[PDB]
Amino acid sequence: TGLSKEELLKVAGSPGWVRTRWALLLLFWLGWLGMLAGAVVIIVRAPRCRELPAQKWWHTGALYRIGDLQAFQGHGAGNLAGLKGRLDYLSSLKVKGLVLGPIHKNQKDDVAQTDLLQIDPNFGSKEDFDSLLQSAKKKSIRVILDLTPNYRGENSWFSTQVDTVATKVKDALEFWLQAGVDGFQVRDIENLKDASSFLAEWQNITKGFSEDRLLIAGTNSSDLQQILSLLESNKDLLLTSSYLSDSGSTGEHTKSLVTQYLNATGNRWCSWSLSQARLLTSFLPAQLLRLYQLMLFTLPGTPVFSYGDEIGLDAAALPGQPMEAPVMLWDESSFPDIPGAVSANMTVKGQSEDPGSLLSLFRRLSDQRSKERSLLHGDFHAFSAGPGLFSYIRHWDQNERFLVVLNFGDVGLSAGLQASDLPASASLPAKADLLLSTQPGREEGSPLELERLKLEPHEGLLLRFPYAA
Amino acid sequence: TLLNGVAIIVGTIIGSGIFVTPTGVLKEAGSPGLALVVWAACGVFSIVGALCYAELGTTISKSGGDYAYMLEVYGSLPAFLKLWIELLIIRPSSQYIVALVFATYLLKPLFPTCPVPEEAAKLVACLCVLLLTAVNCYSVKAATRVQDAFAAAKLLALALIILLGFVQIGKGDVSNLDPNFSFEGTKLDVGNIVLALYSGLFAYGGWNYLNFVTEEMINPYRNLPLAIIISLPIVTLVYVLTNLAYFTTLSTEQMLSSEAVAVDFGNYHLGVMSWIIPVFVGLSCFGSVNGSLFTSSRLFFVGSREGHLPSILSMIHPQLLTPVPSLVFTCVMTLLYAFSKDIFSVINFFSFFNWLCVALAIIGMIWLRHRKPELERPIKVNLALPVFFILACLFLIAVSFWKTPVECGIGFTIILSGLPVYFFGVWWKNKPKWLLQGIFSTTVLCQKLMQVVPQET
Ligand SMILES: CCCCCCCCCCCCCCCCCC(=O)OC[C@H](COP(=O)(O)O)OC(=O)CCCCCCCCCCCCCCCCC
Ligand SMILES: CCCCCCCCCCCCCCCCCC(=O)OC[C@H](COP(=O)(O)O)OC(=O)CCCCCCCCCCCCCCCCC
Ligand SMILES: *[C@@H]1O[C@H](CO)[C@@H](O[C@@H]2O[C@H](CO)[C@@H](O)[C@H](O)[C@H]2NC(C)=O)[C@H](O)[C@H]1NC(C)=O
Ligand SMILES: *[C@@H]1O[C@H](CO)[C@@H](O[C@@H]2O[C@H](CO)[C@@H](O)[C@H](O)[C@H]2NC(C)=O)[C@H](O)[C@H]1NC(C)=O
Ligand SMILES: *[C@@H]1O[C@H](CO)[C@@H](O[C@@H]2O[C@H](CO)[C@@H](O)[C@H](O)[C@H]2NC(C)=O)[C@H](O)[C@H]1NC(C)=O
Ligand SMILES: *[C@@H]1O[C@H](CO)[C@@H](O[C@@H]2O[C@H](CO)[C@@H](O)[C@H](O)[C@H]2NC(C)=O)[C@H](O)[C@H]1NC(C)=O
Ligand SMILES: N[C@@]1(C(=O)O)C[C@@H]2CC[C@H]1C2
Repeated sequence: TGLSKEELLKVAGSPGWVRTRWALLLLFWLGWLGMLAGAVVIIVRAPRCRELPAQKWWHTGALYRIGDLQAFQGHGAGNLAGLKGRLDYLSSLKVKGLVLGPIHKNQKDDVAQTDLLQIDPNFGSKEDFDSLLQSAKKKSIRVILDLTPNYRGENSWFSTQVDTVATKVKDALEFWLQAGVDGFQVRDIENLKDASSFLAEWQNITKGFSEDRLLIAGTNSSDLQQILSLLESNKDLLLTSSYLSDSGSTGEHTKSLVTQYLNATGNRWCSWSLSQARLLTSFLPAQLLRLYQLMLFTLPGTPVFSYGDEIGLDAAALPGQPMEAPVMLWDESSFPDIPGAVSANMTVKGQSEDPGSLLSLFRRLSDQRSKERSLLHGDFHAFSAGPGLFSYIRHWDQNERFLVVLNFGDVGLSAGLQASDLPASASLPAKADLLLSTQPGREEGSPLELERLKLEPHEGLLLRFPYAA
Repeated sequence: TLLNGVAIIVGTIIGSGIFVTPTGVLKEAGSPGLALVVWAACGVFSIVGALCYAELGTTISKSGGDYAYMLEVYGSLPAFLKLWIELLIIRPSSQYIVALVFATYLLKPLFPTCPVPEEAAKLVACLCVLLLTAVNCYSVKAATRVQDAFAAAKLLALALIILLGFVQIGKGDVSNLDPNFSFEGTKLDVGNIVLALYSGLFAYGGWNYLNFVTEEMINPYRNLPLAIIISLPIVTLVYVLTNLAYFTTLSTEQMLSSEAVAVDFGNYHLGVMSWIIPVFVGLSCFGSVNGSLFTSSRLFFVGSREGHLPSILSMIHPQLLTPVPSLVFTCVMTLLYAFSKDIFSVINFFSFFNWLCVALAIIGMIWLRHRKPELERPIKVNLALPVFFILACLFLIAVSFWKTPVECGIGFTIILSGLPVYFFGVWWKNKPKWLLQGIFSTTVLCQKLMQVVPQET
């Protein structure tokens, strides 16, 4: 033992070692408060947390317009009970709603013999319909009814007197919300007399029963001033149009479409879709379908899709078919009219396995859409880029920022990304990670470099870069 | 009898690993269905382990567990090797992590949805420690009572989360998430599965270095392993039922995202939410750092009396005894882990060398059954039941070479630096006589510095 003992120690340690052990201990507690109040400074100098902006259910994912039930399932199971079996597919797409209908009773073109309370027995009963709601709400897939009255003829709103047409719709809002539907959709309100007046009543009826219930209105318009007139007194109204239906195919023009639609509304919640009922393929060539999709999933708003827009359902590539309502192509036995007219890379079941297929692009975005707190409710800032580019940044406070670069031109271009106006929170690094690319043939994960960034003809990029300063 | 014997067995465990790990096992297993299997494999694997230290503790039974048993089998540089590891890898990093979770459960309720700045969650983990040794450097009769209140607040927060989780199924949306999505998937079986187990076994730590004391107080002689099968799955049951309270009320994305899983469960249920969930868990983590400083005194008395650990360590103050130079050396080596980066980089760094040292004592237990029988073992275990432990245990070590050798590499640097000072420590030829004056000069300098006298001799 190297011990100096206990009784012999008390003689050696006393003299002036009482003071310098009383004073050595005081430097501890003055060194503790210099670490106590040195940690109160950093928590006060630390900025804030931005509060979450009270999202409803239609803010957190896409929608899925299902127009014609007899063509969605097919022949034999075109009914409401057959719809109850497809929900395990729609949840794989992670849609948060279904625009369902119209399923009410329309004889043909009669104001007198069209009822909005009673469904058509081509489909089923309310007991089929009550089972459909309760089965879907187990999976948290909400159901929105389509209440366009004359859904079989020329004029959808019955060109004769209009208040009784409105009085049916005034009363059917009250009835079906008792049944448990979570919103409504009327369409073609360019054929409505004084259209912007009846919606604000129907908005107030829908808000007059709850506040998790929405209303969607359709139109065939593409003019900006025609749209904003319908959104004058209304603010919590979703409005699908054909504002993006014009082809353009140039990035500086599509940038002029979107940013003016945001600047006119300010910052309100949009609903990005090309058309009110039609598919994406009706307006686009097949090499742009992987390119509008990503843009639809990244722009601030609720993307609304029609059925078959995830598998690239074109009606023109399959003759002997109604353009208005196509035939869903689940597998090879989905088109019983002509044998052998369907290839293998053209079906749900065939594209459910390829990691490069167009349906595989859809589940990768609809995953990242309703999970990234940037993409849900982030602020939006597009900035200048090359001649055929549409480039923008979605960012919430300190979450994972994003960056989308799009190539609407058929020339292999470079980035040329200069920010020069983005705020202090949205300043860009030089190296930036990749998440995916539209055209295959990239290293999905390799941190790309923005000044050394080139593109292929018609290829879009979803980069992401973390919060830093 | 044993009904008071089970409760102190449960008291050693269920510290603060349960308030970290459900974001760690959920991160490395995908599904919440498979992540609950990990909490079932850890409960079984601790039954096998603690039942061997029930046996191995009662054969030799000198004092100072896991090191005297290392001594009585090896008794050389391997005994000093395990004292070198546990003083510099296991026991400091087992205390910095619990000190870090105390900091994040004060600052996360203040924000409430941002990442807490790392440079301000470290300087609260130091005040959780540097204040808490200064309690323990003062009187133990205060320090044992303060800890006695910190097993109530721990067990009250656990029992709250169960009934707050059980009613959520009963109120509405029974099995509201019910996900088993990566039950067939996200299982690399040599990668992400094992690092789920390094973390899932962190929440069960403590079955080894404290379970010795239960036996001699009730004098059950051989009735202790009857308690160890009754006690430990009941603890495993508690770790199951909190994960069900996390999975049903929260989602699989909120748990991946948050540093704090408990406060998201606290926000969902009520609006008080600042007197309950951070308070009753900020008192849980504040006791396990306190409960890890009583045991640091008991270890240096064992190491110094054999010749290791220079005698400045393990010396008591006269008035109000509290081994000052012991407790200073614990907190200094704990604060040097404030140069770390992230928690789960340290839990993977803790649990490598932890399950190495536990595997060495049981191999030493089983080589003491090949050679040297008739030592009057009072507990009969099966011939392959500790072997069933060891081949399961050595699996976890060797698969952590293919996965992250950046931590196992530098950890072998610090244990091959203990050898150098072994040969200068106890192998050394005492010839030069300047240092034998220099050691005596330094020892009287620190005793005059801290007012400590040797152990009663
Ligand atoms: C950090 C905490 C400070 C407060 C507590 C004071 C503790 C002082 C010692 C700290 C280290 C204690 C463990 C030492 C390792 C075990 C050795 C052993 O068991 O010996 C028994 C042996 C027997 O002691 P006895 O039983 O009392 O006779 O004690 C010694 O030999 C003391 C030897 C001290 C030096 C150890 C070797 C150091 C070599 C490298 C020196 C580098 C110095 C820095 C260079 C400049 C940098 C700027
Ligand atoms: C990042 C670092 C910042 C935070 C830590 C700063 C370092 C301070 C020391 C480490 C932590 C101290 C914990 C506080 C302990 C005091 C508790 C207490 O109140 O007890 C009353 C205790 C007894 O009171 P007394 O009746 O006055 O003796 O007071 C003391 O004995 C003095 C304690 C202060 C010691 C601090 C400095 C220690 C000097 C170490 C010199 C080692 C040189 C030789 C070995 C070197 C090997 C390399
Ligand atoms: C419903 O919209 C109207 C204006 O479009 C708002 O004001 C109501 O106007 C009608 C006139 O047709 C009155 O009969 C109502 O009494 C008015 N409502 C009042 C005074 O609360 C009205 O604010 C909207 N409803 C809600 C709930 O905001
Ligand atoms: C919406 O579709 C109609 C159908 O072609 C467009 O044309 C209008 O058709 C109705 C009767 O079918 C006429 O009374 C209108 O005069 C037509 N419009 C024009 C401008 O001639 C209609 O233009 C479309 N709406 C928009 C905004 O383009
Ligand atoms: C579009 O946003 C810009 C701000 O970025 C604003 O446009 C300004 O409009 C006024 C009046 O037309 C001009 O005097 C300014 O020079 C414009 N500024 C810029 C930068 O263009 C305005 O907020 C939005 N435009 C409109 C018509 O509301
Ligand atoms: C399924 O994939 C094959 C291979 O990519 C497609 O075959 C090519 O299609 C392009 C455009 O349709 C033609 O220009 C090529 O000549 C085709 N190659 C061969 C070898 O035939 C096929 O078209 C895809 N299926 C569909 C429906 O587009
Ligand atoms: N064994 C521990 C306890 O609670 O006692 C210590 C570290 C933190 C949690 C578990 C590991």
